[PDB]
Amino acid sequence: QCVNLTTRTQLPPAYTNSFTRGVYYPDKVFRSSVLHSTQDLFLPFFSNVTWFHVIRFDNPVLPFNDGVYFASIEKSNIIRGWIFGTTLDSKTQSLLIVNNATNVVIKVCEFQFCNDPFLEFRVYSSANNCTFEYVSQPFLMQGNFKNLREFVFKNIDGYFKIYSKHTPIIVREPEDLPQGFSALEPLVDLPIGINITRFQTLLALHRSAAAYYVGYLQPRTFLLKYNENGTITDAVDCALDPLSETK
Amino acid sequence: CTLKSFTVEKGIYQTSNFRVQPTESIVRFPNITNLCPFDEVFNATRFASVYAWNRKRISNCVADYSVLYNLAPFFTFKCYGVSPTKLNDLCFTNVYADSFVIRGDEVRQIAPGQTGNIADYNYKLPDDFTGCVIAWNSNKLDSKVSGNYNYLYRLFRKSNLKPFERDISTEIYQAGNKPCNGVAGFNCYFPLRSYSFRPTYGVGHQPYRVVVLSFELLHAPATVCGPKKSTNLVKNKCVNFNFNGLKGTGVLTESNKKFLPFQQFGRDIADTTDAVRDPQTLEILDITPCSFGGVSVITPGTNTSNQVAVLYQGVNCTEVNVFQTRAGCLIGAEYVNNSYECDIPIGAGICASYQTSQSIIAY
Amino acid sequence: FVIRGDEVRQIAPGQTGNIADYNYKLPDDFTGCVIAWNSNKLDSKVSGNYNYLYRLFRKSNLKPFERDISTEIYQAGNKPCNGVAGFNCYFPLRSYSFR
Amino acid sequence: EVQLVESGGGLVQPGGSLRLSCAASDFYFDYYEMSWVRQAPGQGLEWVSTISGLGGATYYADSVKGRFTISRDNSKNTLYLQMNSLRAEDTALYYCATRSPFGDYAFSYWGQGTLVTVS
Ligand SMILES: *[C@@H]1O[C@H](CO)[C@@H](O)[C@H](O)[C@H]1NC(C)=O
Ligand SMILES: *[C@@H]1O[C@H](CO)[C@@H](O)[C@H](O)[C@H]1NC(C)=O
Ligand SMILES: *[C@@H]1O[C@H](CO)[C@@H](O)[C@H](O)[C@H]1NC(C)=O
Ligand SMILES: *[C@@H]1O[C@H](CO)[C@@H](O)[C@H](O)[C@H]1NC(C)=O
Ligand SMILES: *[C@@H]1O[C@H](CO)[C@@H](O)[C@H](O)[C@H]1NC(C)=O
Ligand SMILES: *[C@@H]1O[C@H](CO)[C@@H](O)[C@H](O)[C@H]1NC(C)=O
Ligand SMILES: *[C@@H]1O[C@H](CO)[C@@H](O)[C@H](O)[C@H]1NC(C)=O
Repeated sequence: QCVNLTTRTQLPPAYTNSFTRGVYYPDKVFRSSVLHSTQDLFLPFFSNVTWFHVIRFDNPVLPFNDGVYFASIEKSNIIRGWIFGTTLDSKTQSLLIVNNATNVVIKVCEFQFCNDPFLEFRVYSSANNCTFEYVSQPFLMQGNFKNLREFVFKNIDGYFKIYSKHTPIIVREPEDLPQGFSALEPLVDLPIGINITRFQTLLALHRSAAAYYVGYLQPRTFLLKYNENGTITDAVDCALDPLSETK
Repeated sequence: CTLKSFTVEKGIYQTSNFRVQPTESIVRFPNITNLCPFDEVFNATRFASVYAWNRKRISNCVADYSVLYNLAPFFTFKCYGVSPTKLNDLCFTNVYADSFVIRGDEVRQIAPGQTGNIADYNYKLPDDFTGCVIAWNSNKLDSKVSGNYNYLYRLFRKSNLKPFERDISTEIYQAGNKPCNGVAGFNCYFPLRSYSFRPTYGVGHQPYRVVVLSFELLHAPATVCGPKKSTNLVKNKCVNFNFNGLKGTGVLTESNKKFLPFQQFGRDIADTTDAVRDPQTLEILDITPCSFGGVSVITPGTNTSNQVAVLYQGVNCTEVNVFQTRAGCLIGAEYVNNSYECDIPIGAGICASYQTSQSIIAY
Repeated sequence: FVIRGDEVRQIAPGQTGNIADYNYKLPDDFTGCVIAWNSNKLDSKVSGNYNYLYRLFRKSNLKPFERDISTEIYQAGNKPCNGVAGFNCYFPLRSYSFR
Repeated sequence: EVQLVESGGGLVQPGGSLRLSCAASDFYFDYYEMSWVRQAPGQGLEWVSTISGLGGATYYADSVKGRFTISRDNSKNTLYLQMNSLRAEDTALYYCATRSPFGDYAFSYWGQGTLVTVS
């Protein structure tokens, strides 16, 4: 059974630009030394992404228009899943991804999710009739190191595509999206298509330092260069500057 | 024919295009994983009784009838409606498997049309039955020398009822019009017959696990299909490849293109399929069409002779005297080491002529 | 010939059904004209009209421009009826009902 | 041969309900299978739903997945049809046909059928 925590107010969020991050693989085709022009939903370069920081319980409901770019600079795995739904009224189907101790469990159901879900899963109490369940054992995860987890959630023509990327990052000056290329790989292609309009995250409080950068996608044409080993090394936005559109 | 004239002048003329035709029809479909649970009907617990014979809705799966083999020496493969083989090329919308154990002395009773005492009071099979009936002895794992009463059946019945329904009602029986009405004595016994399976008994009335597979087909789409082709992989030749969704013609070879775990296919500058991945056995190939080119006929003129030379543009004299040049493979001319004036231009510094018997030369 | 009212659509190139597959099939390159007209006053009486026959069961689909006047019994199952017209041996030609 | 009748309504408003009943008797129904097959005015035939006699599993059409449900009463040897959320383009004369699963794809017997129009 859920319980509304006490002493929790609201906090005005901030905004920060994305340093050429949020570029995934459009299709499952292998190419080398090819400059391909795609017209898929990508993240525009230098976009004002939020800067939800937790050190203290930032978990607001955010709109899901066409795509979500979810970054996480963590070291102790603070966040452990997400929740997607259009009304959150225990009436229609809603997607839930929760990280276990050794696996990831994804459900399509209408559990009794309350206003303030937080983490053994005390976020819901009952389980209605579900249409899809998936348990994936390989889940999704030295002192002077940190973990950067990139995720791209898209919902087009029914299939909810989930791209992921894991990388080690050095603890720099106050955290922000670092510079470089990531090339998120396709991870999940669930047989789904229920309507999704809003979403939220899932924290983990172990009662005896993290930040996410939720962004929004939009239709854009990108120019991707494939290397000889089959990975993308750079990307042109084609709608950023006169130089970017003349290249 | 290509010049629309009966008098061809001296010169080289390209007539048509040469292209090698494929030989095989390799498919290479993936390893099915959604197999049907046929082990919970055969390799399940001992068995179900014949008065409450159960069957599950075996639908929406891929039932491979080859996993049923490699077991106890099951004989009497008597199936009706369809041949014992060729089941892997048909799909029924539903399959129902029955599990019940009766005496093996008159197992011929379990068949369309045949009636009697076992196949009448316990479980009758209609004359129209396209399923598959099989049987096998299981006395080595379903017997014990004390008296085996773990399987019961029926003896008292008035008439023959409808087919294909379970008979669990065991109300009191009447052999005539005697108003017994709950006495439980002579001529009014309890309607329930029992068994006795002992290894000392002969092969006649020993327990026999029998299973019938009724293949029910409706207007619903076919769900229970069988295995697919999954042909062998033969490379180093032009084959008709028939992969999951990438069909076509071309040669297959070993490729060094290191694919990614999620990538399955590969394109090129011309947006054409270049490399593929064999689903069942992870191995990257390279789709390349076989040798093709244009045929050009060098003719010294129909007025003077009728001999011709054939030049295939873009070959290597290894797929069609012959002469390998930088333009193809000339067949019909003799490469003379001398050098004359270029009469019929062929290419790459090589030309042809009709010089002295009379034969076409290349120089 | 004479058909039903709802079965007039099946008399067309490409259309399938019961009359266009077992009685009269038109080819895809049919260069002709179909002309139909109701005959409820000349082919119908209030007594029970059963003087018009049609085929319901056949082994395969009838090819274009083929007349099947045979009377071989059908077999809806696997029982060798060998000409008895009984259970699973339905008669291939049944009569209409025009009221 | 043996053939029986089917009754019910003949007209229903676009949003009401109707209970069609195909009444059979003197037939081997429990091992046979039944189905409804509609016919749009001016069009061909279309399979609506089907029920079996062996296990009783029902199978509906993709257009009537969440609007049509049927149930066979073995005690009365009749087939019911309870239609929900009747739209304006579902008007068709429903035929009550039964066939044997261990045969071919041809319907054995055809019912009388009745046209039900919606406003
Ligand atoms: C992001 O929004 C903030 C507040 O509106 C603004 O100060 C900042 O300049 C914006 N940055 C970009 C990249 O537009
Ligand atoms: C965690 O893993 C166990 C074993 O698979 C599973 O039974 C349980 O449902 C999982 N818990 C969650 C978070 O659903
Ligand atoms: C699941 O339950 C909800 C609420 O009762 C219902 O609206 C939905 O149609 C159900 N889905 C299934 C799988 O029956
Ligand atoms: C690709 O792999 C080759 C061989 O390991 C290597 O030499 C080359 O530098 C790699 N290129 C990159 C950086 O993807
Ligand atoms: C039952 O077990 C045997 C032996 O392991 C096996 O060969 C067979 O495939 C299994 N499946 C069936 C038919 O139940
Ligand atoms: C496909 O099945 C074959 C036979 O068991 C097996 O050897 C092969 O590795 C399988 N491939 C995969 C990985 O699915
Ligand atoms: C033709 O084949 C020979 C022998 O394999 C090879 O040495 C030569 O390079 C080939 N030439 C062409 C045009 O491929």
